[PDB]
Amino acid sequence: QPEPDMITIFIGTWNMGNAPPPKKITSWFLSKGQGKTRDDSADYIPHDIYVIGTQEDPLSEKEWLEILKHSLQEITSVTFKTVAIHTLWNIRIVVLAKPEHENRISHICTDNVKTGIANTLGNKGAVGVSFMFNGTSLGFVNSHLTSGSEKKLRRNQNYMNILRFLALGDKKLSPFNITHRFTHLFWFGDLNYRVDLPTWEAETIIQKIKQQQYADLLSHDQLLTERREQKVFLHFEEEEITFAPTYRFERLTRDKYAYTKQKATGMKYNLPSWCDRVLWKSYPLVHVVCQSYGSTSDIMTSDHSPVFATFEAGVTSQFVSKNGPGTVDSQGQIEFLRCYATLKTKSQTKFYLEFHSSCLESFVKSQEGENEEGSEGELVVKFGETLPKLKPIISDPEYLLDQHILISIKSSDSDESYGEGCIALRLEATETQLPIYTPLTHHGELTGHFQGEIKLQTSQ
Ligand SMILES: CN[C@@H](C)c1ccc(F)cc1
Ligand SMILES: CN[C@@H](C)c1ccc(F)cc1
Repeated sequence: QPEPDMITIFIGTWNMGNAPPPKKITSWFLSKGQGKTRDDSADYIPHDIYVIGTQEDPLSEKEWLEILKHSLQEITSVTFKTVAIHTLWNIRIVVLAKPEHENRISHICTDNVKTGIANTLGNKGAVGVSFMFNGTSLGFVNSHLTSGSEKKLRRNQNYMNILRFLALGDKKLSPFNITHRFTHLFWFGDLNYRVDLPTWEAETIIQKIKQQQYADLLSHDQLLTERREQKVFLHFEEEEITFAPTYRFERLTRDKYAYTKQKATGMKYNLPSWCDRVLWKSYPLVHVVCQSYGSTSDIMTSDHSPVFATFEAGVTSQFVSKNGPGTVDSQGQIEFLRCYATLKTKSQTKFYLEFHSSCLESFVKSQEGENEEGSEGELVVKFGETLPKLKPIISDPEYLLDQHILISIKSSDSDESYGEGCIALRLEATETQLPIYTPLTHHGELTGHFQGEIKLQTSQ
């Protein structure tokens, strides 16, 4: 029975509004309703992995697991295995997989982050799960960010705290946060970004939604505008939104947006908004295609509608050769020519590089680079031809061309990372000098760039 080179992943996000769900929620798992929906001809085809994020979830883990499993069983006639479940307050993540994947899934991690201080610590934050699927690392984050139209900066701060402190994936990847630890990272939840239009325009917005004319609303969506200005979710992708705003509905219908200020809202307006979102980030030149992104129309227990997204994702096999794992393959090497880092830092320490990859026995430390002043005020760290030759565990090109090298640039003085990035080994040619590039981030903010040339030798 051959190992897969693709899997499909279902991502669901639903703020349940502290109410139990209705008896049928199958439309969510089938990607049916509004937006980019799944073809009817696929209804019996199970996804390989289902990841369910809830917020304001009033159910026990047991109660929710029973509803989810019985839902998937009805759709697919498959009894799904529970990979992981993790809850922080009323924020929950469930990962379910087809039973045939049980012995493909390992290194299962869960964590949570509580956002805010004092006043603002006690119900917002994130949960996450990571695991390996054969040779591919998968991470999943469900976050409930700060509410309120005038708190987009707080949401952006919540995002930075979550990606700094959520402890998922391979702990040996010590310089890297969750935005570099996974082949594929999915980040979803009630992110709570709003449509920033005046309160007086509420009925105009409702009109626009009834016409299915979303363009003038999306141009004021705080998550789209913050992402454009590089304030949040740098280097993440989101599928185009073609469904109505998922918040705030009167319960038991979808015919009415409840936007007016009430004692129950803290006298805040809730203009119709796309609070409920799915984003992703995959390593360079790995296959990932969004195949659905939408909301259900028939689940009306909450003031939010459920959101679904599905993805095709490239995966690789757990490779063994006569040499690696447990030794190098002298027939393989990775060389770096004319490399330099450009950093936004005002500091003057020496810097060195660390190379981390599951194609190496352990990470590799470079010598210090030579600092020069760039012509526009920047720090340029030149490595020239001085970077070590990397010795992969397996030289087979069917393995090596599917790998990635994570790069951290670190201060000699403090050993703290100033910048992290990733290079694909999916090259146009082997034994050939080719340009490489990655942006560098730290705490998920742009800090610089790394560029140069690579030369990859495989056994072929
Ligand atoms: C051995 N660990 C259990 C939790 C497990 C369950 C499902 C799966 F796909 C992989 C592992
Ligand atoms: C990450 N891709 C960039 C081009 C982008 C930024 C904001 C946005 F709303 C859509 C795309």
